Amino acid sequence: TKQFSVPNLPLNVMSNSRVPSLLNAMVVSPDQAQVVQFQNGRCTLDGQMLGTTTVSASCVARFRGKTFQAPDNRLGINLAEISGEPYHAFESPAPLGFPDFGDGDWHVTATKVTPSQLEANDPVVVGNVQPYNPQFAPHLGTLVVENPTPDQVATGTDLLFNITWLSNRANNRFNPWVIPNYGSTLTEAAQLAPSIFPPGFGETIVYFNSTFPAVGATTHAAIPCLLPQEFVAHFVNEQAPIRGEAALLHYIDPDTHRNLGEFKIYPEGFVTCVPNVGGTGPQSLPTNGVFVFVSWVSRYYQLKPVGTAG
Amino acid sequence: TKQFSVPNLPLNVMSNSRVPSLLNAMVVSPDQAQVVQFQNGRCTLDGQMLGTTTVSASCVARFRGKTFQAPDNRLGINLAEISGEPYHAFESPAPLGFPDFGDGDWHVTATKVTPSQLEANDPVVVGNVQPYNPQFAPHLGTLVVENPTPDQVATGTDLLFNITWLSNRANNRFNPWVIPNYGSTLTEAAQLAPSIFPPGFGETIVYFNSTFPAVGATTHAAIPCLLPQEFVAHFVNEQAPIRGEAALLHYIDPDTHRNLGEFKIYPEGFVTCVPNVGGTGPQSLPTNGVFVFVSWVSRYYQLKPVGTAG
Ligand SMILES: [Mg+2]
Ligand SMILES: [Mg+2]
Repeated sequence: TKQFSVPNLPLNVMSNSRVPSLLNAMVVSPDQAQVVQFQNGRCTLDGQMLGTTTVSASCVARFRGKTFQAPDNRLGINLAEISGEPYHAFESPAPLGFPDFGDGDWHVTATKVTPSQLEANDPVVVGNVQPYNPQFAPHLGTLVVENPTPDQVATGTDLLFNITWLSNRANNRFNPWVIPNYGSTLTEAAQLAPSIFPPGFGETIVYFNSTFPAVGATTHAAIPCLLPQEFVAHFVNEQAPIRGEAALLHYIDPDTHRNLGEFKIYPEGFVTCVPNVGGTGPQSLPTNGVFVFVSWVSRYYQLKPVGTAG
Repeated sequence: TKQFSVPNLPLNVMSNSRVPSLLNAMVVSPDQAQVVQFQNGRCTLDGQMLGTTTVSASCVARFRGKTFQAPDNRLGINLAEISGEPYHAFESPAPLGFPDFGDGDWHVTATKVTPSQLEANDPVVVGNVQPYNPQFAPHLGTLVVENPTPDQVATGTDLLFNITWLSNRANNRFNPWVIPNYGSTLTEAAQLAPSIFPPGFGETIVYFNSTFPAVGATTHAAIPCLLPQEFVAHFVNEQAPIRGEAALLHYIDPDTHRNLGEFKIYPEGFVTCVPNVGGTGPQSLPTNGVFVFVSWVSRYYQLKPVGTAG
């Protein structure tokens, strides 16, 4: 009897579910239909998180671990959960909130997190992680920070990492759709979030974009996700049972209360629309509108085209 | 008719409202009754944000601005909203989410956020901000980054700042209770969030702590706030009208479903308890509990003592 709903927050005050950044656009990208299989920002409408998705905004694209010495003054990290609690293999693709970009270097800023180690001195370690590296092994709980500054960190130092920025590999552009390779030890419990395939009825997936310091990107500094983090947090909180084949949303201009566009959000946890032919679809709408639940609908409910025709 | 409620997320998956960090403790601190007047994490039960509080988790203690050249290779920043929207004086204490730590140096890591400036090259600028500096003028929209690296940043470059860590002033310890001096030009619309005075009936204010890289702190690397960010996001979303003098919450083991403690959350937007005398109050309780609304109550409802005797 718990009815379903979405947070009624304006889009442009909601946040990405794959980087800790404000949302400032929504787009569609039908043509370049490469695999859609993000591991963060994944949640069912009844509030089950998938892949590495956490409910915790402050964990999105953060990783934590203890240091050990690797060959050639590389700084090995034994991952734990950001909460500090241990990370064990064979249960999830990677720790909760672990970043899901596989196509470029991560330039990272870490601090120490042990209170005893925080009463004096500089707590910062900086470096970069290469998800294409052979020693990148997040499912089994270990990765390698190339080029650490400082060059020598004591073993067993507890470090919390942020992604300061992302950069392309040499002579490629950084594709933020591409998820990492988590390892080859994939148990059924630890399975990746499934890929999402195009929905039919002339619908196309809607991505919520963020401007983010992603250098040399295929998208010009824009990180897409399928769900605002606030939606994830909302579904996990509400646990509203699924009572239909999809959920029709209206994107409302909040003051004038007029309908700016029709969307469907599917039980698997992704949004779609029908773009007005030959136009940008939802991207031309004001980013200060609000999403409201209208009703459950069937998969074949036909959406009115959204946007202008170019 | 919209009934009041709190997010029913376990405390240790919710986040700080004054730094972007996971919560990992709740404490009381009666005796050292320094003024309680945080500007972030302030929100009424019917969802009116106060001081500099934003709803956007990814804006908590982040600031944005455009560079100009100040004397002696200092880096001046003309503040804007993190969204990019211009910041004007006389309306708010400071931009939304602006950090409210006055008692220590902020060591900051910024990136360029202009997409054209992110097709190539390193986009990082680091430095430190000194709230006690005479050029620290956040209400009027300007501050200075001391010791920038790089030393010369082109004028008018758009930079998004994070606080990597906080450090004490020399010969002092860093008190995270201390809010900045925002300026002298403080109009009525731009008034600070009021300070909170202890509530009577043997009650004391409950603080939600995070471990955070705050070096040399008076609290051993712990940042307190009055409300989890998720609460703020919840009250703003719900807009449930105030229908009593206080709201009684139970803190529930979400397994056993048993009552771990009684709390009141007041309309002005803070939580209290009655510590069992001679103990830490709520600090001994497990941190995986969940808050649930029971009923509105009057101010003189007497809470059962929380915690052990010590
Ligand atoms: Mg899992
Ligand atoms: Mg204001």
